[PDB]
This record gives sequence, C-alpha cells and structure tokens, in this order.
Amino acid sequence: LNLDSIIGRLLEVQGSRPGKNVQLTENEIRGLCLKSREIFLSQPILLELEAPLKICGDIHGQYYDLLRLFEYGGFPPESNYLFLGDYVDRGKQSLETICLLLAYKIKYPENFFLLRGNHECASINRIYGFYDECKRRYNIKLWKTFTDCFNCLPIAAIVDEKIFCCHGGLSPDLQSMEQIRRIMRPTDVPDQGLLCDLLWSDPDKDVQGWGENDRGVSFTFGAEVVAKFLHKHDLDLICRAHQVVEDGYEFFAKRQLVTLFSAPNYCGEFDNAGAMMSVDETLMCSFQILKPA
Ligand SMILES: [Cl-]
Ligand SMILES: [Cl-]
Ligand SMILES: [Mn+2]
Ligand SMILES: [Mn+2]
Repeated sequence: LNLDSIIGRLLEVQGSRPGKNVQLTENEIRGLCLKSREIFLSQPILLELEAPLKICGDIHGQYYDLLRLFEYGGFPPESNYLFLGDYVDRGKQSLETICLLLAYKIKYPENFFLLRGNHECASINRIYGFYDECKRRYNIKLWKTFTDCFNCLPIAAIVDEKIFCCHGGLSPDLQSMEQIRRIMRPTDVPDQGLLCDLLWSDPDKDVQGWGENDRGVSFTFGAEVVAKFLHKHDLDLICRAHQVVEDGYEFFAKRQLVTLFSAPNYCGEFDNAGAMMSVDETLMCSFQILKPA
C-alpha cells in the first residue's frame, strides 16, 4: 500500500475541471479500508482531542470542495483535522472523497480524525448514492469492504474537555460519557437509541425539551437541553453538523451550539456556503468559508 502514491494521484486533479475522476485500484481501496479500520478500532470510540484544530462538517462526495477546504485550511498534517461525518452519498465523487480521508487517517492517525455520520451506514448509502457509485466504478464486494470500515468509525469527540462534537446531536439517553465509551464496534447505526441520536438528532428553536424529528428518525432538542447538558458535563460548546445551513455555520442557544456544513451549493439544490471551523489554542472559534457559487 503506497500511501504517498495514492495521495499524489488523488491530489493530481487539483485545478482540473471539477469532475475529473481519480480511479485507484480495487486492491488499493481495500487496503485503505482495512488499515484505517484497524486504526479506528485501536483508538477510542469517544475521541479526546486537543486544539488547535480545524473542524469540518458534511462533504457528501463534493470532492473538489474537500480539496478547497484543505487548500484554505492547510493539507494534513499542517493543520490537525476533525471531520464530523457524511463523507459519502448525494455528490458525484464519494469514492475520491472517502479514499483521500482514509489515506490521511492512515498517514497521520494522531493528527487527523474522522467521526461517523448517518450516511456511513449501509442501508442509508444503499439508497442515497454510494452503493450505486461503488457498483458502477468498482463492485459491490468493495462496497461491503467500505461498510465494514464505516461500522468501526468513532462516534463523538471532546476537544480539550470543553467542545463536544458529533454528527447529529444530543440524546435523551445520554446521561454519562461512559455510555458512549461502552458502545462496541463494529456496529450498524440502530433505528433508535443513543448511537442513532448522536448521528441523527437536530436542535430546534421552537421546541421545549425533546421533540419528534421530522426526519422520522430520532429527536429534536431545544436550547435549555443544550444549556443543561453543558452545565452538567462542564463543557463550553456543542459542535455538530448534519443540517444544511445557509452561511456554512450557524450558532444556536446563545452560541452554546454550532452547526457546521462544509459542502457549498449542496448537491445543486441549495445556495448555501460551506464552512470549516478553526479552533485556536484557547478554543476560540473562527471560520473559513466556501462562499456559494
Ligand atoms: Cl508514511
Ligand atoms: Cl429546551
Ligand atoms: Mn448530510
Ligand atoms: Mn447527516
């Protein structure tokens, strides 16, 4: 497995017309999945990370936008990175996207981190594009190799004991961080429960406590749920992704929560910006933004 050759080929298309594919070999991709899965299982399911770092939300196969985020933020390992999930589905280049991210995880495993999004799940990505992309460009056996790797991704991260990060949001079942630590891998994303909620829930300005989520999965939570959680666990901020936001980032509950979404012009259906959050050594947050086209 020649990681530098793989990364070189992935990066060669920088400056090309957004759309030019990078087609690694099936054995290369299988290697990326197997080695990264070993690393994910060797690190905790609840990551404990240090600032400074850059945090990115959803990518959804917008590979050329991933390359712009690295061009703006610094290619690994010039900056440390945490991604919050949803690497695949909807976009045109999920394969290049996930392969570059797994190659950087293997190259820089203590400086580059990937969380699980709700789309890193076989039954979801069966429907929303990644299965079809693997069947077209590779084969379904390689799709299953990716699933096996996805099933071992970590679920949440805490930066310097102060910023709690996950793809979706909070859970009415989350009373102790130990409940996250206890989750065994590999696992699928269940249709309900703590792991489902961490990958699927959303904040809501108009709900008091916990509400029913319009997605038909998981819950919504309001501002006082956020405040109570931060106080209980001695945290300063929840950082999550999952929802498209026009500015690429959006604060909630008097800046106690932020939503990041990193795929601009999302799947051609939205006129949103994509943002990456820069967290400095003192945990102050600023943004680098891919403005809409
Ligand atoms: Cl190396
Ligand atoms: Cl509330
Ligand atoms: Mn998403
Ligand atoms: Mn999502």
